[PDB]
Amino acid sequence: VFLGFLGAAGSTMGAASMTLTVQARNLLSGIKQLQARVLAVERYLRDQQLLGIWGCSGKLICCTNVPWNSSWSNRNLSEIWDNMTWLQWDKEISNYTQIIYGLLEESQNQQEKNEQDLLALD
Amino acid sequence: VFLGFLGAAGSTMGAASMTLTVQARNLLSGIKQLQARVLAVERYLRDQQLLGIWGCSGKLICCTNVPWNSSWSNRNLSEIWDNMTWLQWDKEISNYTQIIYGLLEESQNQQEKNEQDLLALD
Amino acid sequence: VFLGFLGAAGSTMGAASMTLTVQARNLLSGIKQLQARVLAVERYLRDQQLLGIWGCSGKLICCTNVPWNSSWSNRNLSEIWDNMTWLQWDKEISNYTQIIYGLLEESQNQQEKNEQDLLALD
Amino acid sequence: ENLWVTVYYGVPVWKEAKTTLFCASDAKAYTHACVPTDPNPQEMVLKNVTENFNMWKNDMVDQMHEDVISLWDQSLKPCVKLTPLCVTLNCTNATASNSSIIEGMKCSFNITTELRDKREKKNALFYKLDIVQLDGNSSQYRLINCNTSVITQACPKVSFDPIPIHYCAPAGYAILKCNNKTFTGTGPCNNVSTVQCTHGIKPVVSTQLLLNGSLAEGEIIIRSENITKNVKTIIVHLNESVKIECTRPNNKTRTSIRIGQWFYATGQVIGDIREAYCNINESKWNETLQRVSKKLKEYFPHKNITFQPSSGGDLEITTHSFNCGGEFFYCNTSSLFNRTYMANSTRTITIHCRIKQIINMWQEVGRAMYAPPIAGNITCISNITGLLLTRDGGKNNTETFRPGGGNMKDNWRSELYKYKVVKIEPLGVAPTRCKRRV
Amino acid sequence: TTELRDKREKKNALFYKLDIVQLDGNSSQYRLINCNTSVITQACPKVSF
Amino acid sequence: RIGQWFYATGQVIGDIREAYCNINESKWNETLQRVSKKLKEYFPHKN
Amino acid sequence: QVRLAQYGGGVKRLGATMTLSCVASGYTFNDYYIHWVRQAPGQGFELLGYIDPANGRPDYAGALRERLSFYRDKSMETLYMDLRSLRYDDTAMYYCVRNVGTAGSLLHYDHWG
Ligand SMILES: *[C@@H]1O[C@H](CO)[C@@H](O[C@@H]2O[C@H](CO)[C@@H](O[C@@H]3O[C@H](CO)[C@@H](O)[C@H](O[C@H]4O[C@H](CO)[C@@H](O)[C@H](O)[C@@H]4O)[C@@H]3O)[C@H](O)[C@H]2NC(C)=O)[C@H](O)[C@H]1NC(C)=O
Ligand SMILES: *[C@@H]1O[C@H](CO)[C@@H](O[C@@H]2O[C@H](CO)[C@@H](O[C@@H]3O[C@H](CO)[C@@H](O)[C@H](O)[C@@H]3O)[C@H](O)[C@H]2NC(C)=O)[C@H](O)[C@H]1NC(C)=O
Ligand SMILES: *[C@@H]1O[C@H](CO)[C@@H](O[C@@H]2O[C@H](CO)[C@@H](O[C@@H]3O[C@H](CO)[C@@H](O)[C@H](O)[C@@H]3O)[C@H](O)[C@H]2NC(C)=O)[C@H](O)[C@H]1NC(C)=O
Ligand SMILES: *[C@@H]1O[C@H](CO)[C@@H](O[C@@H]2O[C@H](CO)[C@@H](O)[C@H](O)[C@H]2NC(C)=O)[C@H](O)[C@H]1NC(C)=O
Ligand SMILES: *[C@@H]1O[C@H](CO)[C@@H](O)[C@H](O)[C@H]1NC(C)=O
Ligand SMILES: *[C@@H]1O[C@H](CO)[C@@H](O)[C@H](O)[C@H]1NC(C)=O
Repeated sequence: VFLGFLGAAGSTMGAASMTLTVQARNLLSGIKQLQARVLAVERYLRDQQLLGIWGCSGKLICCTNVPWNSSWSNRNLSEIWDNMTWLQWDKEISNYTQIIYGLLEESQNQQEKNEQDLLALD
Repeated sequence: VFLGFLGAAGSTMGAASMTLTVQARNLLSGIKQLQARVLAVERYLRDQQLLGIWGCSGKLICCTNVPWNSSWSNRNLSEIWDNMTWLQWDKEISNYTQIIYGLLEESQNQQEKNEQDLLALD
Repeated sequence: VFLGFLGAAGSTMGAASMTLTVQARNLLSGIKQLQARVLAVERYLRDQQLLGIWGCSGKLICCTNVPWNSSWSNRNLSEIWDNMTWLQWDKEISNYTQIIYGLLEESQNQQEKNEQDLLALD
Repeated sequence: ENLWVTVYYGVPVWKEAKTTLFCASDAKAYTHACVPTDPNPQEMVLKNVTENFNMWKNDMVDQMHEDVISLWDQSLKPCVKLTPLCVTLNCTNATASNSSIIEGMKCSFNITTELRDKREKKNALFYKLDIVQLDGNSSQYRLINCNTSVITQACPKVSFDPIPIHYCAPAGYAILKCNNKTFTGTGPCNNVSTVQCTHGIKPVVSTQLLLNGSLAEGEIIIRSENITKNVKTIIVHLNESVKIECTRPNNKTRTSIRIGQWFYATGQVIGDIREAYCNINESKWNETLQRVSKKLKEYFPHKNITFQPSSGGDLEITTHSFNCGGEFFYCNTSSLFNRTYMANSTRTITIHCRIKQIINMWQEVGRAMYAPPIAGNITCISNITGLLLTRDGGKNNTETFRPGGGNMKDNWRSELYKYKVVKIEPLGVAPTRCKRRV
Repeated sequence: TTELRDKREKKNALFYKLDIVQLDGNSSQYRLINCNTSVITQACPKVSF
Repeated sequence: RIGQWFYATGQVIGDIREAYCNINESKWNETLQRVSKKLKEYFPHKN
Repeated sequence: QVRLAQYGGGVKRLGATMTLSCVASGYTFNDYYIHWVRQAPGQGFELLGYIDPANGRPDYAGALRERLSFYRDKSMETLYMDLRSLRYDDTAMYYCVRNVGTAGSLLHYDHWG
């Protein structure tokens, strides 16, 4: 399965988001060349477990807590959202993704503990 | 864990569906022989991600959209459900599995985008 | 990401269960040394699929069926829950984890089949 | 305000990085013979993708080079070693009438052969470029490399040819292919396209010019590094392919000696003797040189352009080098690079050419190969595609370009300029005005 | 025999007697200590591990 | 040369000494005393 | 660590031909271009030419292309220079120098002889 593997680039962000399954599928297929399989598996599993830790494994799009800040990319992205490719937005936000991830993970822990406490009244 | 690994065959699909955990569990255990581990991991991960792309990661049996019509298996099988023992049904429907998968994937995308659009009003 | 990796040991069940994400993240990084990657992947995948078979993949904590018995650890632990570290608890319960797992798996099958039968009326 | 964090998977965003690439072999052939599987690579043109390229910087050229070395090593590994053949040679070389060209002629020596108590006289022919003279009587000779490296005879049954190779990235990595028709080796490409695999690149092995490759889309293209004018090599890539033909008209006789590994040598030559040579479409050649001069004086504003043959260096660079099958050639290329300039098959050129058996391995010396003779007369035909030029600095008021390109990596440098490899970054975030429900 | 297999040539060098074992008869006859029992590899000087 | 370059010892330069080592006397002389004091902890009442 | 020893030189008679040499210590013989630069007394340095050790390609300054000659012996990791018909003004000191080369360009000198 191989078609338009990155053709979503260039277009608006949602229209690019229409094709996410096309990229998601790709974990496919000298004796020294065996390690490529392991590398691909490593990348896929690491991304998948990170989405699990954020409680977002079961979807391609989802929402979390910890709202946006005037810090990070101080942008009115929603109007530019119909102009610019992920390359520019990813470049912009790469300075702060590492900050954001810990907040998402701790938000998942808060959600799980609150839900467990609510269940404890069962 | 090893018991009745394929013994569910012969019986009806309904009774055979009782034992699906027994098959589902098995991803177990010269230097040239290392690649078998990688092959097993590749198989398991590819099947698991396909069920994820269909929104069916979290269940052994789940439910989805779009029907069988006169096209594909032009058949009535519910009475034959208690006569079929899978393998011949698999032979029958192998002609159209590849067609069905794309519809399943796009149906998952439609569900996700509809739910996101409903979420957008939050 | 590496900080207080096993430091939650020694403490209560509750507080020590706060750091479980810190441990969950860990699947990271002569020519003969390649097999460590495969070993780590095997461990992670086997644990993850077992949680899937118990219908508890999507959470770090969750509840199930099949209540506790005077058999297995014939113990009162809610008062010892606070002051006992996991090492002793695992040592105590290892005698019966193997028995408990089958009950958990069959409980998941019962739940999913009941849900499917309810779905069959759709 | 109230823009809650959201996450997206399957994102189209990537980054540059190195990685280990798959090779891929033809369905039919003589690790490599049967595998990897022959692909069917597709390709899309991407709408607005803008990516930069750098054909000097990219990693995969080095991987091509290493893979070529490794494959040659694996192929040569089971072949016989010619160490016992290192004995003193006592040869006078005056038997056949056309003696002077070869001057190794039944060339005598001793070998142990069948029984280790026995020692037996033999003889065979050699081209004198494979021989060095010992002191004293000139009859005393030695093999050229035997005082410095161990020589392996090529496995005749495993004759290797420039089979095309397709390179495929692994999952998570995509190969970016610039479709721009006038790309100079550096700068942005606005016509980006992507593929599963590259087209079938051949492992051509030649010097001063390349014989089998692709062709440019526009006119003849100039590619060179632009850090400083003091460049090592300048690549000129032809659009108009030009045929070259070569011959080895004399008939060879194969003879065998057993060590029970069967060593092969050159037996008595049959038929009247000619010097091996080549041919070129005369008008086409220095029509192409005129085009190249016109292109080349674009970069250099107001100075003359002139060509001369290379000076100094080994036979691999003083002459154009290539191989018709299992024989190697060194063609005295004076006539082709003697034009000068200032601010269609008639009159066929011919050029003399020599052949030698013992080849120091192309990429690096210290390991030696011996090619057994090919029986009968031989011709091969190729159609060249580019030139490897280098500029002589220092001389004020007059540029000068001469055929170089002995470093084997440059051949693949001039062909893998198309592609780049990028790591995919499927995970990304964005702000949005919706949060989780409890 | 250095490079030409028909040319055996005399050389000489120094050795510590702990690397040497005496043969029978004349004491002038010696042997390398381990050569009757194993194959000796000179250390790669450029490695210098 | 065998073209493998074998290396041997050529003629020694300068007047000859036997290779030797050095140790600060009192340091070792006291270190052995400390080690003896530690060692007779394990072993009760023997020299 | 890297060393570039030199030999030859001394007095040379007028009109004679002379030969210098440099022995490359072990770094890697084939990766670095080598240049021959000199210094007349009371004058600034100037370049004569450069020789690629791998393939042996020379290249000379325009004012001495008739008189110079470079070549190497890769097995010994050794280089040679021949200058023919010494004149009076060539009384000077002659240096080998390693060059740091990129994949497609030559940049500068780091270690002198
Ligand atoms: C294996 O054998 C080959 C030859 O079969 C051998 O290569 C030869 O090495 C010598 C030196 O090692 C080269 O000799 C040089 O020749 C040039 C002219 O051709 C001279 O200008 C040089 O003169 C300098 O060196 C002399 C001492 O040799 C000085 O006396 C003189 O004043 C100069 O300083 C020099 O003589 C010879 O050219 C090559 N042969 C070839 C064909 O290249 C190789 O070295 C041997 N292997 C090993 C490991 O030694
Ligand atoms: C690229 O260059 C190669 C040679 O460098 C060209 O391939 C060679 O083409 C000739 C015919 O033009 C082949 O000759 C035939 O080979 C067979 C097989 O051994 C032999 O039985 C015949 O009698 C005849 O000699 C030759 O095999 C082939 N390969 C080699 C290694 O020489 C090729 O033509 C060039 N590319 C293009 C597009 O022409
Ligand atoms: C490639 O072909 C050219 C011919 O076009 C070769 O050039 C010739 O090389 C010989 C070498 O001996 C030159 O001879 C010279 O003779 C003078 C006396 O007149 C002598 O002083 C020199 O030392 C030299 O021996 C000849 O002049 C020269 N011809 C031309 C037109 O330049 C060239 O050598 C060939 N190169 C290779 C690598 O085969
Ligand atoms: C292709 O090459 C030939 C050979 O050089 C050209 O004809 C000669 O060119 C030289 C100068 O390069 C003149 O001195 C000769 O008088 C020319 N004629 C002969 C018979 O040698 C020829 O002109 C070139 N073709 C084109 C189209 O430029
Ligand atoms: C180039 O042509 C000129 C014409 O006079 C000739 O003198 C010279 O020798 C030629 N050089 C080569 C290398 O053929
Ligand atoms: C130090 O060593 C000497 C050795 O001559 C010994 O006599 C002396 O007792 C040692 N020191 C002490 C404090 O005993």
